[PDB]
Amino acid sequence: MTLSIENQNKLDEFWAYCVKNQYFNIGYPESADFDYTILERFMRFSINNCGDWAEYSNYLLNSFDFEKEVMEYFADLFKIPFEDSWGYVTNGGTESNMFGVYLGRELFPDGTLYYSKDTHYSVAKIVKLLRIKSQLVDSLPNGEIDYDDLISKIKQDDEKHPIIFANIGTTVRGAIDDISKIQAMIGELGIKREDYYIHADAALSGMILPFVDEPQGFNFADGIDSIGVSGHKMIGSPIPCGIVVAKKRNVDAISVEIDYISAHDKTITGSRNGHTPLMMWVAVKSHSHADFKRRINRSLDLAQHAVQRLQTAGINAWCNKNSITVVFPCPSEAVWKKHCLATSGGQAHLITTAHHLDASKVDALIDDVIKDAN
Amino acid sequence: MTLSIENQNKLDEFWAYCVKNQYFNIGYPESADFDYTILERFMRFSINNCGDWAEYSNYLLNSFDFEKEVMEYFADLFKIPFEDSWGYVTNGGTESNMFGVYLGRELFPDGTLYYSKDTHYSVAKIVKLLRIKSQLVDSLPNGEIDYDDLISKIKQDDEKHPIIFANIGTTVRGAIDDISKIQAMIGELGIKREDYYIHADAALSGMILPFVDEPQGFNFADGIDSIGVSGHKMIGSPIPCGIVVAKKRNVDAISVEIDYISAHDKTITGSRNGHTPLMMWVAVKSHSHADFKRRINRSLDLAQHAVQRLQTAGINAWCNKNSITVVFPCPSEAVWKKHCLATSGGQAHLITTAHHLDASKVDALIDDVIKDAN
Repeated sequence: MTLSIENQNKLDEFWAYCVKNQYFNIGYPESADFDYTILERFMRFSINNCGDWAEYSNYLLNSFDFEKEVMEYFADLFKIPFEDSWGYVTNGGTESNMFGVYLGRELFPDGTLYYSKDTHYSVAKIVKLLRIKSQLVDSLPNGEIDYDDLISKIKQDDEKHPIIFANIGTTVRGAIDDISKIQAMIGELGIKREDYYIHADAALSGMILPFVDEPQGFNFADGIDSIGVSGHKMIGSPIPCGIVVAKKRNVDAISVEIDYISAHDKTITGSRNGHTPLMMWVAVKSHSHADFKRRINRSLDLAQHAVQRLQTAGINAWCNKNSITVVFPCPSEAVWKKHCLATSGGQAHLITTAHHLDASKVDALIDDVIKDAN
Repeated sequence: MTLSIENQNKLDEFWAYCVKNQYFNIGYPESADFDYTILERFMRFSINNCGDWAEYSNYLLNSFDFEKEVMEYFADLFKIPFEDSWGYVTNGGTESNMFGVYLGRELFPDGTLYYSKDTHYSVAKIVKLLRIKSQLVDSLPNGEIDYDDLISKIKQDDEKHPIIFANIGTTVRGAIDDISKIQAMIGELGIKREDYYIHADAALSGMILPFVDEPQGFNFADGIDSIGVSGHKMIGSPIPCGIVVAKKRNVDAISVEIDYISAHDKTITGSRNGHTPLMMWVAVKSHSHADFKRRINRSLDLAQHAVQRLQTAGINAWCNKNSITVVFPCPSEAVWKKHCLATSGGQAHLITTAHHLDASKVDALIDDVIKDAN
């Protein structure tokens, strides 16, 4: 057989729909200014990065030496010597975060996982999947974790080994949980650093903060144990993917052997995407530190523009420090559909993703928020 | 920046390595005879199938209506009315199986997961991740679950709600756990069908058995609760992917709400690959039932050829019914490297994947097994 006429039509219509909507995104963190055209040809091959990219595989069609270099870039970016690091290119921020929490769970099998009300909905999936003890913590108006509530809940639960789910760039508000304060305050309770775990969900901001003048704490020199990043968010990718980076010591200290059945490796999947490593590899070797910094200055300037524009009219719009997420009150159903917006907590936002080369699509969105605030 | 000379070299070398090794695979189940060239162009777009494909998403660049049709094909293929089915195109057989066991765990939170010694190593990951009660069961020489040991362990544990991990096509031996016998024998213990769960790991054989004259039990009419399939195995895919199909009743009966944080959907990931649905869609609409049957007759004839060839010399080589996995004793280190072979239990195998248009690469492999058996 070959594709019927009806089914070639369906694909060809979808092409036109994609071409039409290629740059629709104003409301979500996925940046659409990427060109991986030189990699399309590799869709000829059954590539499979099953297993650890640091070990041999008889499945010859793999991109391990590309994955190795991506993990070198991220180890350097996040200030962990490569040889002390462990991680891999995953199927997304969720898998990365799932790995981080799993590692924490295996180090502290009775530790409570603490997470703010502004934590990404994916954490409900991770908590149910992993059968991990969890405790909701309050949020500041900001979207940052209520530090005082966190410490008060830790003391109350008499928790010896807290597992901190640290939001580095909240979905709704672009808040960054202060890990310097969290560690000082837990220290002040007489819990030693070696006796607890901090995982950074940096899905979006993990590829913002390294390119900014005054970064909050987010990396290994700032005391995190593991971090997750979404490849399709700030960098841009046709296919969702993630990076997870953890401490080799932590990954070695855990044992994924069952009665009679081993896993040869510490990965949390089987067969792995070998194309998203190539894609994350061309992204990271075709952009310098200075190029990434320009993209992020443009995204920040544009967020600033959007705040002023809404502030100069009668709208309470605000943006956290080093954020490209601009928050304003939820407008009517007509507006949040027409512009394809994430809405929540009587707030909506827009995100100055790098495919906004100019301020026009943003400006059109604001004007419609103003018209609707009358 | 642009790619340096050193880095364009690396990519271009890898192209030559892929072209060289495109069809290397004799030892693994991934079939490499696929042509998705008409889809390469869609790598222009940030497609993301985040959420359930049956519900609306304001993330416009998604392939939901393609995913819907793939799940229609699989519901029909596996003999479950579409409206009684739930599932999605996943990141692989592992995610699919993880979902199946999760569903079983949420229905029977104290059920033991029973699995044979021939169960795929991925099940150790699923069991540790999911903190599920598990019990190893013995294997027959065949690679089938020791049915008598299973029933004896169930009675002994006084298990009221067993969770059967049914291997439909063992990795090493191509064994198929008989689900007719399992259900009759557990019935004989006075456990009612509604009070336990059976998940089919059909990673390879899930797209063999539907195209064969005398299929073993594997589908919803044969009494399974859920099934997983690897898209990159029998069908063929440049990127690993999976299908999971479950009963809507089972998926509705479970609740992925945490304190304050919901998940809008029952999927076990966040951002989802929207390209592998398109790929599984062209596979399934560009091959008829008769085309898939020819590919599988050719793979079976070729497995039969390989058995005879090794049997006519002094080699104990065998292949289970409806299998394309040919088992023979482990040859020396020189052979299993040179041919990129999975080895285990003093046995190795070869797999008659559909990119073996002729018997030559197979014949070369046998001849080297014979030379080495002297």
